Amino acid sequence: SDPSSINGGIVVAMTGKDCVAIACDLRLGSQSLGVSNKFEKIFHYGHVFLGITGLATDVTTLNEMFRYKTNLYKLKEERAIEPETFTQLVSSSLYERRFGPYFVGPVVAGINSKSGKPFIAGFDLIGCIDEAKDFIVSGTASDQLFGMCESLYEPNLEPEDLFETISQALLNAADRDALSGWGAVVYIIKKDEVVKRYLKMRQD
Amino acid sequence: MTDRYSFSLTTFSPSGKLGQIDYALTAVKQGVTSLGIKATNGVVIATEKKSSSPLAMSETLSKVSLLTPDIGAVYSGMGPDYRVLVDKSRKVAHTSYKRIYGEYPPTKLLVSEVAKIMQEATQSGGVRPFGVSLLIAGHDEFNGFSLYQVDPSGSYFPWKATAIGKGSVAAKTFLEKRWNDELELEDAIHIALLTLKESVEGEFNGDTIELAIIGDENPDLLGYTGIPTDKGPRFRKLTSQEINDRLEAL
Amino acid sequence: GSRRYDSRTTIFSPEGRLYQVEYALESISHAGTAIGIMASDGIVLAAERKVTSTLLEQDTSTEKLYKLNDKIAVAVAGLTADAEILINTARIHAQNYLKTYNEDIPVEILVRRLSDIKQGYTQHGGLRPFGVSFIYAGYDDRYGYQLYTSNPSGNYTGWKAISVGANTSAAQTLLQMDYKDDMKVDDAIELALKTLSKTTDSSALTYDRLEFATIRKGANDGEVYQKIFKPQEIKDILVKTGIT
Amino acid sequence: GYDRALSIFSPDGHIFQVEYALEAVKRGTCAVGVKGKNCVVLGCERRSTLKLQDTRITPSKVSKIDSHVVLSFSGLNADSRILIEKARVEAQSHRLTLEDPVTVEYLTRYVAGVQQRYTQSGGVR
Amino acid sequence: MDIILGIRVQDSVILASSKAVTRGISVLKDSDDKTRQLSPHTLMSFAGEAGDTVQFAEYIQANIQLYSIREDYELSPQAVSSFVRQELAKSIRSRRPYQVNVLIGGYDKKKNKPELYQIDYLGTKVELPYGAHGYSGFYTFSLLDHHYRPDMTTEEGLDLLKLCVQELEKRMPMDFKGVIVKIVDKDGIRQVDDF
Amino acid sequence: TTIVGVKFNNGVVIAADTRSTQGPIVADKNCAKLHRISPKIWCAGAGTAADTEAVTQLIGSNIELHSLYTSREPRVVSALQMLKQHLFKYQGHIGAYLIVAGVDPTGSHLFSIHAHGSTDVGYYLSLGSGSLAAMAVLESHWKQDLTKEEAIKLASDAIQAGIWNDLGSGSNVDVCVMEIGKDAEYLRNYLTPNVREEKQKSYKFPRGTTAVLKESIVNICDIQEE
Amino acid sequence: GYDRHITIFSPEGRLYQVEYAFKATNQTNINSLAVRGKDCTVVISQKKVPDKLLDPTTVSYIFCISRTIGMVVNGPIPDARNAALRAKAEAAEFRYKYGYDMPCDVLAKRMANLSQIYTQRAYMRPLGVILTFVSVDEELGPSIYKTDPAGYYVGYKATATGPKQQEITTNLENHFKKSKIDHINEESWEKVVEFAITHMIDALGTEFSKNDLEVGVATKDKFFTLSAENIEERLVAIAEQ
Amino acid sequence: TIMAVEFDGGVVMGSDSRVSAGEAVVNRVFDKLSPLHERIYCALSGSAADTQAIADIVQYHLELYTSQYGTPSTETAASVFKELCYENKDNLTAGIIVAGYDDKNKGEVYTIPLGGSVHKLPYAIAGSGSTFIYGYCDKNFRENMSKEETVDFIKHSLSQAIKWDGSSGGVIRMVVLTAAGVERLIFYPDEYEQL
Amino acid sequence: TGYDLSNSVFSPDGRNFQVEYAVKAVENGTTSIGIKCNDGVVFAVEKLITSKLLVPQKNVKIQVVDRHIGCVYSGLIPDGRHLVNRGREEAASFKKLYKTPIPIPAFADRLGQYVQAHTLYNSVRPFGVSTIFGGVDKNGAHLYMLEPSGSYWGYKGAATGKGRQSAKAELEKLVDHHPEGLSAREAVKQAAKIIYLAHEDNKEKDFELEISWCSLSETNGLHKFVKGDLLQEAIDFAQKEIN
Ligand SMILES: *C(=O)[C@H]1NC[C@@](C)(O)[C@](O)([C@H](CC2CCCCC2)NC(=O)[C@H](CCCC)NC(=O)[C@@H]2CC(F)(F)CN2C(=O)[C@H](C)NC(=O)CN=[N+]=N)O[C@@H]1C
Ligand SMILES: [Cl-]
Ligand SMILES: [Cl-]
Ligand SMILES: [Mg+2]
Ligand SMILES: [Mg+2]
Ligand SMILES: [Mg+2]
Repeated sequence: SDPSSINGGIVVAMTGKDCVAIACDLRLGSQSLGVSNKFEKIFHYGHVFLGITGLATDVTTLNEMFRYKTNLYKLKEERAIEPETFTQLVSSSLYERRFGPYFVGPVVAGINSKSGKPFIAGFDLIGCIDEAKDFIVSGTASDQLFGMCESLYEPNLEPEDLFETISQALLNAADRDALSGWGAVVYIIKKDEVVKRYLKMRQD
Repeated sequence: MTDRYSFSLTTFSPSGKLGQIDYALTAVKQGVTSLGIKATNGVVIATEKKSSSPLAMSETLSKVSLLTPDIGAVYSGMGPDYRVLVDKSRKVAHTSYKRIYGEYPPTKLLVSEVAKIMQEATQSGGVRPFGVSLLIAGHDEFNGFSLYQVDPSGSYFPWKATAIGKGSVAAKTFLEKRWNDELELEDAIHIALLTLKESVEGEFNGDTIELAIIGDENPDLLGYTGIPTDKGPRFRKLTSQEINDRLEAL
Repeated sequence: GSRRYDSRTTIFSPEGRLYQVEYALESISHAGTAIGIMASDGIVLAAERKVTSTLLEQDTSTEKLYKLNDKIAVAVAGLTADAEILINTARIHAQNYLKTYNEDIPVEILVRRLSDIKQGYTQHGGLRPFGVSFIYAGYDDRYGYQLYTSNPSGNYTGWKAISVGANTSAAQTLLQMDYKDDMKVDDAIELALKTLSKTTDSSALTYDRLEFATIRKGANDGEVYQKIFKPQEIKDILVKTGIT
Repeated sequence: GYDRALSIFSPDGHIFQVEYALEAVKRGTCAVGVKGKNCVVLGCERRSTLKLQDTRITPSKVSKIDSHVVLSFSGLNADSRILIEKARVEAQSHRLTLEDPVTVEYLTRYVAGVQQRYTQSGGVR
Repeated sequence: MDIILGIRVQDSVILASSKAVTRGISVLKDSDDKTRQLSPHTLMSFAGEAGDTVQFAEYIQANIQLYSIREDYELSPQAVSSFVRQELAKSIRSRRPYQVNVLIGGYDKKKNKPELYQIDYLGTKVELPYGAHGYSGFYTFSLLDHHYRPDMTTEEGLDLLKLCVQELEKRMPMDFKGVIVKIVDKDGIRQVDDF
Repeated sequence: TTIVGVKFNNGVVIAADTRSTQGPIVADKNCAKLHRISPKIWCAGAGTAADTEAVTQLIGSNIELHSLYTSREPRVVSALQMLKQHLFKYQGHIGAYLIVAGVDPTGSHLFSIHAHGSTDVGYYLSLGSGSLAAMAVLESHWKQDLTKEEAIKLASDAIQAGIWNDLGSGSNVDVCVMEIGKDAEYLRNYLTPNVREEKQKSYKFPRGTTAVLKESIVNICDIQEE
Repeated sequence: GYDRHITIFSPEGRLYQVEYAFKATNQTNINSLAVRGKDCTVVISQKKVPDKLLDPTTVSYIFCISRTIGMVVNGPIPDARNAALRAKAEAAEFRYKYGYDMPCDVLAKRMANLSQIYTQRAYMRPLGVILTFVSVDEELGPSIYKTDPAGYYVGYKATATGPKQQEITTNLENHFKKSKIDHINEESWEKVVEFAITHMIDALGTEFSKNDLEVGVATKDKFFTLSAENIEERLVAIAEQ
Repeated sequence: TIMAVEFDGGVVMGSDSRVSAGEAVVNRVFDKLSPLHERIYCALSGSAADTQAIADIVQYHLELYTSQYGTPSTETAASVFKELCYENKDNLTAGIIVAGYDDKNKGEVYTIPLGGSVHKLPYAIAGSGSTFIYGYCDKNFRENMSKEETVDFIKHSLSQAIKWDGSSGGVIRMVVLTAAGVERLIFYPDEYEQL
Repeated sequence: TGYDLSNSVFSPDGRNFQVEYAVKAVENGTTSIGIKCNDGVVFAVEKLITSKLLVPQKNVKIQVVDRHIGCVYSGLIPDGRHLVNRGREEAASFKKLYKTPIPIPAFADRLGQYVQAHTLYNSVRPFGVSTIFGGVDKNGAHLYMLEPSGSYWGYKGAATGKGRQSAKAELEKLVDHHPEGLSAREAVKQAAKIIYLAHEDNKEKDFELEISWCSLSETNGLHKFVKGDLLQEAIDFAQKEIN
């Protein structure tokens, strides 16, 4: 009944020293029933990464919508949208449906191509922006993700340390939610190279 | 009643001309001279404040207008047409850009939107084209300093320097001699004032000349302090006094 | 009432021609020449900017060659501002088809749509047609490389090599003479510039008067690249071919 | 909306816009249809004033409306697409509501209806 | 309603769909085909509210058949599924949403690969080696998790489905009056007339 | 949320706590509630965070355009009027509660606005979960003829009351001082009285600690030439 | 030659309908004049009652738009009244929407843009009127803003409109070329009206009785017109020096 | 707590100063008397939003009327309120008293309760506080009282209503509408509580 | 030329010839008048008897607006009825919102702006009537005359249609010979005289006099038709002055 917890799943993002990480579980359920082990929740438009939790139809629709919007942005601006600007585009786009919202918990992560500054941001379903320095969490195991992150996280982590921290924050958060897990992906993002890792986690 | 003019008032003549756009360009030719010079570190746009009466306070007529904090426009031709275009231009920078992306549009895209409004007036039912040519100077973080010209047709082009209206043909030839790619802003102001002297008949002082620059950020013109990344507008209208100081080194 | 001032932009001549279409075509014949040449390993677009200045900023200037998506570009002949209205509409069909089917639009579908819009302005509405002709250079996985043209009438046709704008008669005759089916993109580039070089109303063809773009599978492996050539690159390709 | 009566009568009972439309069809490339005992053959001229064309991707003169009905034409090609699209849609609409493909007479009668409507609607030629 | 299964094997996709149509305390029909050919290499099975099921099935069919005539070309299963999903995702925020769940089984003639898509009435799409809508999944998913292999032949695929129907005839409360089984391969769509 | 506004001899000051919350959880420990409608007109918001942020930006935009069309510094009464007619039209469904404060040609102003479209004038105001805590301090310590220094103290003390005694409020004190004939000065993290102490332990792990199934490289770049 | 009937460009780049609207302006054969004092803005107009059957009290071309803004119209009354009713609506709407009194210059701009539309839109004719707006604005002080059928507007130290404007304009220029200030250096409005009427007398070479004039005065909050008796007091003063 | 009383020299309007949200006092010094014209006031009771939105509109309607037809009659101001309050009765919680001084009819008081009916009365009381003073007002009102008498009658009345009503308090503001113009009176706790 | 073929087109003179042609339709009509008296207004019109088949006193031309306003016109009768129908809507909408019956100056500008609106577009024809109307409001008696252009003014006396010059002379005399003012009962007689005198320019067909009046004393500030004895007494006084 509560649309934000029919399909289940989680996204987390973190800033480090001249890098960011964004990670998500792979589950898609219909409540108790697991349906898919391959439902990725992290998409990318140029160098800007978007994670989306909540009702899966809306996850898909918003990804299709932001691909559309960033494609036209690039044809008219003759450059790739930057994380700060995309964040405003997500917030605008969600607030347009104020009285019929997309049941989603979006998370933006990426490095500014001109300032080299690592950037993350989260949103409620009507586009209120949360621009924490440290970390952003979203999904059915948000409570848990807040607990893991707030204890595990320290600033200015190197990409290979940050990978460990965000992986351990997601894994241990997911093992304590019935509607998350079933696999996980972590993106380590530097100014001009992006490593994608699939995690070994329990399949229950 | 009802606007029963649902058909184009601009149509192709057998010669393949669009009469109403050509005639619009004629009205722009009659208009007072305005020019734009692009430096390495700024852009200058200038025009003559042709005062209709001496009783008239020419200060209360803005021929040079701020569109965004980093973009200004000047014109030649029909002042009323220009005024309502500045209104629509300022509002479209908000509705079709700033309210979506949370930043002011880059010069080429705001120009693009002004261009679109002018095109629609050559094809929409029951209207004539706009009788103006705009010079739009601007700065954005990814394109640097730019200068564009916009014609009644909707066509727009980027210039290093140019002039429109009355004494354009002569003024363009004068800029071609003086313009190099190393010019500092002050050098481009000094040339803008020379170029404008040729087309003016009567007085030539800070009360008959309107001149704005797109240069460095003006924190003193922001209105508030406490956000480092907000450094103030790049657009600045020069004062009567500021123009007159530069006319003594002329 | 109003009727007194209505041109009637969508009527037939006694001969069965559409006035406004024929006159818009006349308009396009005075616009800078645009050439499309299709090779086995890509498509060349080449177009001449109309009597420019020395003070026109050429490196931030686009009057002739527009990107529709990552696979398709157009060359414009006619009213730039009219062309920008259609390009923005075509750009949105391309992004609607990609949202609906999760596949990049086949070139001939986009071209049919822009041609159908144009056709509309010639049968209803009472408005003037768009004074614009397009060369569509595109790649999709059904027909490979495709060159199209559309004109105010909203009619479209496919081509191995084609010209629009000024002196097409003169340009068509030179292309008809030196085109061959087994031609390659480098050979096509050279053909494109030699054509403009002779059909130009200017004294000499120089970089500052040209816009140039190649759609190549000259992209690393089974994918397609669009190259909108920079001023300096046009200047290099003018020396290579030996026209300056 | 543009309401103007473009197809009107003339003092000698002629609708000139309809007659000038027939003149556009006279100008069109030739089209022929010959029905045999157990077949119909559509034949279409291709003016050879256009060479360096691409015959793979150029719109072919014969259009499939459904799997059993085709439409060839003379006149403005740009006009013919609108009629073909309207016929192809009605063809699927008929299958969906009658659980049967259109008859050739039904499809013809539909397209002819569409052509008639554009002779006494304001704003349209 | 209630029983639509799909299994993608090596070189085909197999859709199995219940023959029962039950209104109230009567089984009105025991031979119902809960499927529509969208194109020669794409089959769609459907289950959900009375009326909505067929109105949605036939509507999608008519659109795909229109696309096929207009382009004289057959859309990929991926393209058809994306079209279908977006229709549902649009419906879910309508005055009266289409209450219909579909499996889309297609052979992609370009990639020479069978594909199964599972989409729910919200417009929730996933590509699966095997899928089911409603209660069936509660039995058949864990069953297939054990017995499935990617490189199974169509004959093995059919034996694996027989296992699924038997398990459902044992442990489901309602009598779904057997399944109609259809194979989507490189040669198109054919019905298995003995199951 | 705890927001206050306090008028003084030559202007108006506005203050807010820096905590944003999803239910009982803290999302943003150093959030900024102090928003700018025009250069010299600031407001602060409680209720639906999105709703207050949308409504500030929409009225900020329309005020910027009005200021350009009229060639005048914008007035607070204008921001006030626009806000109240928008919120009233939407019948409370736009959950925006704002203290609006500015300096303009007419002088210094202080207004509140509630989601239904009611407005309020005064020399001191409070809003949010923390409003009763703030108003206790304001009612105890407010006098006529406050100086700039006294009004900032009184504003921050009123936010502090909220930080300590209200669970809905916490972290830092943000201030903005709008004085007549002067630029607005926005003192982001004015007071910083809730810094987390050093943790007993680093939880930096040893590399290799996580089990990986598959690595790969992702192309963020556009398709390359040649 | 239908580019003379509607508001489309002639080959010379001209709108003939705007030009013929300007001519409509002088049809009433009245001259108006506006000057600024220290605290006040004074507008005087010729009042001509040809018919004895008319009730003279109703014959006016001066309108009270809001409490602070007065408007005098040079043109035919039906168009003048159309402009008056629109300016009243707009100065009322502005106050409701933005919580302060519409400034003189802003309403000038707003009436100007409306006029600009009749010049670009074909189904709408230009209004055959020149609108002179006067106030004591709370930001700008004594203010004069004038709109015409072209959609032009500008601010004025002083201004004159009507058949003999060139003579009133020049008479006024001469006086400011002497004083070397942008206004009538006078503490009371009664003496700014006396200056207004005196300088219209010297410029039209005509004397006036109380029923030959119309006078509006705009002070810091209130714009009022004078009675015949109020003007007679002002005429007597003039004569006595 | 709000009332208007028509006396010899003109009319007097009086109110408390309390805005409450539940049992919390949001503002203890609000001004509930709002000018519609120069010598036409309203006293507002009900929703803070609903009364303000209405009063703003009536201001605008009379400003427009003044521009066109000069000074409107107190009756005309009452009619504008009635028209709004009657046509929007399903979404308004607003009880209004309208008091005015012209030179022809002199002091007039109109009351507009929830329905949007209009009642011309020698005096009107309204708001939550009024219930407690129907007895006191009825036994103490006379026609043709002086300014000093009418201000006193209203001071005492609202004094009682504040004492007994939790939804009323603060200062008692009044507005005196005579030929001479508008006079603003304030009375503080210390002055009225000891009555 | 061609400037007179389309309404709302300025000639090079700065004139709107379609409006000036409407005035001709007006000048072609029967004579109607207005006389402002001490506490009220009196309307009167010439009704040409085309045939003995016209039922006397039946084809009434003077129309009431609300209960206090008289309207009479000359020109195209249907155009006038269309203008009164609008007037009734304006007077109904003003009473609805403001409670008070519409003041006469306010009513006049409601007609003014409406007629004026019919000179703004080529899609409408101007009105083919000059209209004479007025009554008693809170500020006393007002008489107005309104022209196809939208032009209107206050009048001591008004006249339009074929006999207007004649009537205007007879009115001009009364204004000069009654500075202290006329009484409503006096104005009813004079009205009859000025219609009989203005009938000289229509002297072909014999006519049927029609008077109406609003007077604070004589009708309580309500519009009433003059009927029976008071009409006969006026027709008598009128017949005596021409002989
Ligand atoms: C005398 O009889 C007075 N008694 C009090 C009264 C309530 O009857 C009232 O009408 C006052 C005075 C208003 C003040 C504004 C100008 C018009 C007169 N009415 C209120 O104070 C009003 C009462 C609501 C129920 C009658 N209060 C509010 O509207 C307050 C204002 C607000 F902002 F805070 C919001 N609010 C609410 O009531 C809303 C609905 N909030 C809540 O219910 C919960 N809290 N929140 N947010 O004066 C009489 C004349
Ligand atoms: Cl509220
Ligand atoms: Cl405007
Ligand atoms: Mg789990
Ligand atoms: Mg499990
Ligand atoms: Mg599903």
